[PDB]
Amino acid sequence: QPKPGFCVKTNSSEGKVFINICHSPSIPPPADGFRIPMSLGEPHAELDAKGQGCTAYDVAVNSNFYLRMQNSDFLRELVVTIAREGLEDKYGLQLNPEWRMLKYRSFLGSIS
Amino acid sequence: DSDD
Repeated sequence: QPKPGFCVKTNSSEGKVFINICHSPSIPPPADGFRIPMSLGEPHAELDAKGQGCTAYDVAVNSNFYLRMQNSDFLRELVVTIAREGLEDKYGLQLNPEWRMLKYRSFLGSIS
Repeated sequence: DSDD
């Protein structure tokens, strides 16, 4: 299991999609055509704040790396686009890119 | 935001 990171919220042109961006030491880091080592989790149904279900995906990058990038708005944005295209390159989905990072929430509970 |  990987530890909670932040929670990106975006639609999918069919539904609400949260990308639970988590982290774990097991995953290799990349720094110190650019790609980033990250798992691409399996979909799980979670309920939004309203009370209607939606699809969350648990994506995990190198943990030690991650605490470095959670301070850089730039790195931040760079990882989220990538992962979104991982969920697209594996499930189609055609996620919306007008995504928001939740201020409060860091997950939609179900790490694995 | 609606969810937060």
